[PDB]
Amino acid sequence: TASIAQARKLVEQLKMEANIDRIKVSKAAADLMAYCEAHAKEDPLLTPVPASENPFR
Amino acid sequence: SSFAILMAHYDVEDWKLTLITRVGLALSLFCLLLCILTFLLVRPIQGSRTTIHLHLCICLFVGSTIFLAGIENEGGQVGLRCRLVAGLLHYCFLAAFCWMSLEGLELYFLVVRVFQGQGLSTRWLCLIGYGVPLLIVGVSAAIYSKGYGRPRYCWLDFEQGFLWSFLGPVTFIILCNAVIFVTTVWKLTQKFSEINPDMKKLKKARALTITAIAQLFLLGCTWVFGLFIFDDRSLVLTYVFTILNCLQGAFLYLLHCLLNKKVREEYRKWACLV
Amino acid sequence: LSAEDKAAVERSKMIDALLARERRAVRRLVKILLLGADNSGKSTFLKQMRIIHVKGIVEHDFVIKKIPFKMVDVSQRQKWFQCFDGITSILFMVDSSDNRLVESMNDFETIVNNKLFFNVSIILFLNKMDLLVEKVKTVSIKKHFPDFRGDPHRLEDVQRYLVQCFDRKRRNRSKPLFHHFTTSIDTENARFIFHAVKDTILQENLKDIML
Amino acid sequence: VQLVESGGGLVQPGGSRKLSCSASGFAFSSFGMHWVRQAPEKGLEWVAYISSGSGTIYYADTVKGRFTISRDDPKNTLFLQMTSLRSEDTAMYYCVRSIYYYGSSPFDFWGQGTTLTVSSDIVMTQATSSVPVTPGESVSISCRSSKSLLHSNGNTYLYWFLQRPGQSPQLLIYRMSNLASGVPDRFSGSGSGTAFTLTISRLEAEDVGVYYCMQHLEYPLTFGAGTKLEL
Amino acid sequence: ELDQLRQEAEQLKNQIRDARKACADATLSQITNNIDPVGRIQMRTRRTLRGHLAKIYAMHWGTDSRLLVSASQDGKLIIWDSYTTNKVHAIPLRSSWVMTCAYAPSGNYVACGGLDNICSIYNLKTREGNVRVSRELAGHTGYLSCCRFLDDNQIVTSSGDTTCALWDIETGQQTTTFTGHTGDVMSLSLAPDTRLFVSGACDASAKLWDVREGMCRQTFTGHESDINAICFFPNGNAFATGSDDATCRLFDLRADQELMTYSHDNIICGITSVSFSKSGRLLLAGYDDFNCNVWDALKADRAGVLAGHDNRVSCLGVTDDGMAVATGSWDSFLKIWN
Repeated sequence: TASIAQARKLVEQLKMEANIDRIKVSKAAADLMAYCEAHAKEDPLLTPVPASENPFR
Repeated sequence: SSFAILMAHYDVEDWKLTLITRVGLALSLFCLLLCILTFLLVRPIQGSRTTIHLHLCICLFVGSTIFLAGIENEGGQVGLRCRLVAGLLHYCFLAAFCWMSLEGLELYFLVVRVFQGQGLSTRWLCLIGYGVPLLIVGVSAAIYSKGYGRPRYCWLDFEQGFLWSFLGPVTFIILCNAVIFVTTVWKLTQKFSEINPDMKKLKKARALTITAIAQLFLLGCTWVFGLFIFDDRSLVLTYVFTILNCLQGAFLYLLHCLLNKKVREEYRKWACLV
Repeated sequence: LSAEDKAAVERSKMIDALLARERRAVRRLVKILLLGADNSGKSTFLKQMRIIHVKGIVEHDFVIKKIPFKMVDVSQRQKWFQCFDGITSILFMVDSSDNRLVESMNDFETIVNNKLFFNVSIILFLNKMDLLVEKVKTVSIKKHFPDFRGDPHRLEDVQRYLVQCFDRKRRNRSKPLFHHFTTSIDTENARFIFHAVKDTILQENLKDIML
Repeated sequence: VQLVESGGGLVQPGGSRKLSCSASGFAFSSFGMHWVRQAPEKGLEWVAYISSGSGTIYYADTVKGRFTISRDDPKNTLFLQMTSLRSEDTAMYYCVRSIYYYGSSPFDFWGQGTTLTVSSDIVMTQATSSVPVTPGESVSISCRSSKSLLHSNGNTYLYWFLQRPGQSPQLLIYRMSNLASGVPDRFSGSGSGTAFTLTISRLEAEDVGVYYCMQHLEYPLTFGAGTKLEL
Repeated sequence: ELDQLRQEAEQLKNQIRDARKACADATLSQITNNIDPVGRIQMRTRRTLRGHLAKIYAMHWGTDSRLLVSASQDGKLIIWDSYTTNKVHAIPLRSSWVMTCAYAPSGNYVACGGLDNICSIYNLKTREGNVRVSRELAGHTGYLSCCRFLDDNQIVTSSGDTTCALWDIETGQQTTTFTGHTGDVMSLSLAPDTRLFVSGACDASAKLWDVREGMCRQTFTGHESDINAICFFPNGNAFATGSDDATCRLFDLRADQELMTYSHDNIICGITSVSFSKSGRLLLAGYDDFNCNVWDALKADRAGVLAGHDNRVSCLGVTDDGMAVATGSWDSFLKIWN
């Protein structure tokens, strides 16, 4: 009884899920690398800062 | 300059006793330095017992150094120096025995009244350990200040029975711990197999005896013989007293630091790091 | 810092004061974790304890001989059980005059043989003995249990076997197991829980001084 | 939130007096308390301070040794005990609440005061005493100091209060830029070290009265003369 | 009918697998092989915060990067200032089995929850001076594992009855309920634009949810055991997750497949928390081997170890300006690193 409804719902969910656009992975890798390079000079943990403006150091 | 004169009556001195005392106190001072370092450095063994051990080691080291510095006299008069060193030795040793008594009380909290509770804090420990000796020495010096120092040695004098001001507090302490001791061993012999069921009889009879001997030095039960040195006859008792009590700290470090697995691991890590 | 940070220091210190008090009481409390499918037995025992003293989690608190006791009395139980690491004992209750025994034995084996309960003792309560007396007067033949002795007789040979069955399925010994057959007088129950916890704590204390 | 205080009257010289304040509606035991003073026709003057925990206590310089302050927490009552009263202690007395942690806004509630009649320090000066105004315009006021109020931690300890004709003061600006609660968003404040200006835009009626500027950099606390707007 | 539906499900799964495997033309470690390593990174403890009575289960920074909130077993929630090591607030709770806490973005409210299956919302800025409860939200069946804010009026909750929920606060009523997991739900994380969110739920599976429409959009698999922590990369189209088999993984959303794996042969414990840095060049992980580890995100090596804790690390977090890192563990101490 309820198994039929569960199977129908699972089929509907899989059908709705499989209809998505997709792109390549090298493009995503380039995007992540570009974001990392763009904000490189404003990250103090990766690049330390002088002690005159450091509230903790 | 024999150790027995801390409790002797008949001004008994001999050369070999003095030599043994010198060697023993040297080794003891070294071992006490090691004990204080270890109980100050290793973290995983923090607690009240470690605190009491630390304080006992400190008092013993200081008192032994002062005694070795200022015991012999040239035979002259009595001045400020002799009475000062007498008072210092008195206070050091009486505080040390107060610390041993606190060790006994902690044992009673662990074994008889089992449940964990809010006992004495650190400051009350330091008050009782370092406060009662001040009162005792103050009243002792107020009653009769001419008993400090002797014609031959800078220590308490046999007149008026003044020497009892070191065997009054001491005796009553020992016979207290001498009860607690027995109780502890009894409980162990009723529970050992429950903790560990897989030994032959030999390992049982050796672990129990090593543990008892380890407990026998913290509570001042090796300071009993020396209560009976009152002639030239009792040579054997004096000899055993001197030999045993000149290695107090060496045995403490052997039976309470090296045999501890946590101390072994932490010391190995510390040596590897530094 | 000047003229306000100073004030902002005092406030902070005051908070510490209160916390320093709380640590002096948490150290004195004994935690006991309670389990059992006998809903009626659990309810009756809890009501008796409450009368002596006077869903989620329902914690109860009481005192026996000037010692404070707390009983927690509660799908993936593995994550649910990570929050009870500071306990001292597990109190497991069983119905006897019923059957339902093989399932209770299975649950016992699943619970006791766990990684996170190595240093915990197990107290075992057997409830409803009067009905068992009635049902052993009118003997019901043991279906499969090798009740070698007194099967058409009183339970006094049965409970030895039942205790033996509960004693097995324990793969980690060196922590004792205590038995009990409940009685109407609750002083017996209070005395039993008291002494079990005391013996466990003494056996833990004698280790730290290298027995 | 309600402070009601009592004790005033007319006193012969010498003598003694005991004034009390009762709180109602908040947590009295987490607040510090101040007593402040107002002359018959002049500016305010700070009197004394008691804190939470009954620890720190501060007095002024012109009454020290004669006044004393006390609090009672389980009954929520403040006491001021004053002795040896002269002819210069004739004034209105007010009670003020305060609290100090990161982000708090001290001096956020005042009472209604009481009357008492008898038969070095940083100096700040008001610009003027009166300005002719007209509704619908904009206005600005200034007051001047004699040292920097900028502590090294980034703060600036200057306060701006308002007093309407027949009422008790209400906070307007705390720490030289921030707005208190329950006020219109048409007020603002600015300044540089040793010079400060309050600005009001889009003036409305019921904004007429006398304004005040205070410092809190280090005890004692010091006031200015007071500036007035005449409609 | 059952056989036809099962065959349809199998065919759809095969189609999904083919679609995913079509576009995997390059590997992330193949474009990053020509990039300078970040060298050795080391951080010294700068402040030490003490006062808890038992273990610490969670923490959360603010928006001004100066205030902290922490939750402990003793039923206490404490609000700290990190510049001067001061205590600003100490809040007592009702149920002592607490497992999470969150800090509102405007600065007015906080949240608490645990084994009582109720979420409590607290008001900080009142007129009577106290800190008093404002809402007790109820309606779940099992325990709560996470709760995060969206604005001053909306909350998201994840609970181990396999459920997620969105609550409006003034009324007290549920508005949308997310269903589809098979096991307990363990962690959730919100996006910077506040329109989607991701959850990992103890069944070796993670899912993306659309907060507005109401249904799931994508699902990801690949771990061998359950999943304990999750968080967003700071641009809204990447995330990274940690499991209880000593492995971290980096996933993408616009390609729908795994990208990288952080692991080592000397690690056998689990992972309790994960967080990113401000530029996405540092990933931080808390383990049960008594430490925290500092990885480069883009090439999967090791760069740092933060030692100093005597028990398992439970929580770690990063500020909104990038200056510090905060770690809290089972020894009841918090630490700040710079």
